[PDB]
Amino acid sequence: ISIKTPEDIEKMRVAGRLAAEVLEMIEPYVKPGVSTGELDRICNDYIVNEQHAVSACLGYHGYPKSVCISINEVVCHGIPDDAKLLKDGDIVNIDVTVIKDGFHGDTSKMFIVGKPTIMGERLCRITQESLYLALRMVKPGINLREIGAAIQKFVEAEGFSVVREYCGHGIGRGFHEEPQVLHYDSRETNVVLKPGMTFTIEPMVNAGKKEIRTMKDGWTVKTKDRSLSAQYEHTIVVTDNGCEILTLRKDDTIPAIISHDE
Ligand SMILES: COC(=O)CNC(=O)[C@H](C)NC(=O)[C@@H](O)[C@H](N)c1ccc(C(F)(F)F)cc1
Ligand SMILES: [Co+2]
Ligand SMILES: [Co+2]
Ligand code: NA
Repeated sequence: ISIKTPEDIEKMRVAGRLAAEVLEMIEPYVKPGVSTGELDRICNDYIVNEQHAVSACLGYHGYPKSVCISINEVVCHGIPDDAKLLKDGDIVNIDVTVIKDGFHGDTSKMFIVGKPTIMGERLCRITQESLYLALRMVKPGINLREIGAAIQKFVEAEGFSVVREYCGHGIGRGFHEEPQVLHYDSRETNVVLKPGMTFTIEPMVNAGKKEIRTMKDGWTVKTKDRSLSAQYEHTIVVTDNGCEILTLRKDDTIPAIISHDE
């Protein structure tokens, strides 16, 4: 597994901040009646013309848009569409990845449009809380297995399920690098964290059953039972005594630097 230098890590601070700032920028546009196609153009224009960066998703394995915008029962990889309008009660993930100065920053959050439904709000909250509990566990010497097991235990106790596919991932000069960061317990996982590892945690949580389905368009992933699904993602670096969140936003309610030292 690659170990980032202080120079590499500073570049990941910059890229992570940019990816966060896309999400802070787009918020006032996420309203009933807006199209997801429009949101994607606003994001790409900002990334290119203001941040002077590029979207990692655009063209990636042929993907036609710059961000992924996933609504309701869509689990991930929702394709921005000029005809797809947001409406009251929708839960919406926007997942951003930018490359700046050769390094990637990858982050997503949920937006609830108009008046929340109670179940949508709870699903989003439990999903963020599962990410936060995982972030609290990251420090050198901990095994990724312990973190995946903990996300799953927490989510399942709420009556929700964890998507097994699409895991978190190492990240740096490459969009996806070792390790795989599973959001569930597996005997295969034996990665003892070391300072300078950079990776994402990005749990997808379904209100219903865990199983998923890819649509005929070749991209869009939905819950098999058409239950709601939510995701949040941060890029982090492991430090000598904990971690540092590289994609933190003003609306996050966890500190950027988490220290396990007395
Ligand atoms: C088996 O299919 C896969 O795992 C393809 N990879 C992913 O979906 C990975 C896990 N997704 C991520 O890392 C996301 O956080 C990331 N922002 C992203 C989102 C979409 C894509 C896509 F490939 F669809 F363009 C690639 C990467
Ligand atoms: Co992402
Ligand atoms: Co990712
Ligand atoms: Na969803």
